[PDB]
Amino acid sequence: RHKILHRLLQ
Amino acid sequence: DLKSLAKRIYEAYLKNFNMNKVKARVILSGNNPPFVIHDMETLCMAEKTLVAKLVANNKEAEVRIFHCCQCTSVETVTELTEFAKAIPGFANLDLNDQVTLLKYGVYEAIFAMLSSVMNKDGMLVAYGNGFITREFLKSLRKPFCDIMEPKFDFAMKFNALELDDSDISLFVAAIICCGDRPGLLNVGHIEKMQEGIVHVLRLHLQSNHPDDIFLFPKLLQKMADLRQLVTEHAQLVQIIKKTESDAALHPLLQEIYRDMY
Ligand SMILES: CCCCCCCCCCCCCCCC(=O)O
Repeated sequence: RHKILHRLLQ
Repeated sequence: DLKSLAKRIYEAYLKNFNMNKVKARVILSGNNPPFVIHDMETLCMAEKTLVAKLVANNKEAEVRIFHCCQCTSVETVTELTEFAKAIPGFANLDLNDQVTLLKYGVYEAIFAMLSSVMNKDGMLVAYGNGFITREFLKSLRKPFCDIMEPKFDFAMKFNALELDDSDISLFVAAIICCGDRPGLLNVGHIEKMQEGIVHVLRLHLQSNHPDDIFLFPKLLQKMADLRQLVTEHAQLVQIIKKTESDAALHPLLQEIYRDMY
């Protein structure tokens, strides 16, 4: 649901 | 031990945020002097010099300003994500919980740190190269004139606390590491991480501000004030989304606001 955040977190 | 945790968090803050309070104060005191935006003429001049691509073709001034607001927020969320990953303990968390903590914490942290580029007359923008006046923002048509004034009001009282970057970095870490966010999976572990950071903040304020014996509870209250400020801001952003077709919302910010409050 938060794909940009999840990407940023990696 | 805890002095070292405080220093690690301060170093992570200095590395990851493009603006800090020392940098801002050097600029606000008076190379690369800030261009003052106080009226429509100077807004359009500043746009041509500082965001040229945005005006090379145009939509109302208020919608262009709001686009620049969101671009700034997108950049600060990216900085906050890196800062968070450098917070001792954050990266051991479940990735789902990392997302949740950032989702609810970034705008509280944004408005806390915005105080560092604000004074009673205006605020620094565009990586320190513009200064937009508070009165000009008040002059915009509704609803856009209602975005920034509550943030200036928060900032004037926050800045009267006379925090420095070593305090603010711990305050921002405490904002992020908050165990009562909705939807957390491992509440107990997050509460223990929060207790650790808040303990470091408490000890740091005792050392760095021996003159203000209530500074730690003042800052706990500012955290609660920020949560309310963000709830209200999100409500305004929803009004803008629904009634202002030209004011598209950036996808990272849509993801953050969606199901937030
Ligand atoms: C010529 C550039 C003008 C830019 C003036 C506006 C920059 C303001 C930056 C702080 C914005 C804080 C409000 C955030 C809004 C949001 O993301 O929901």
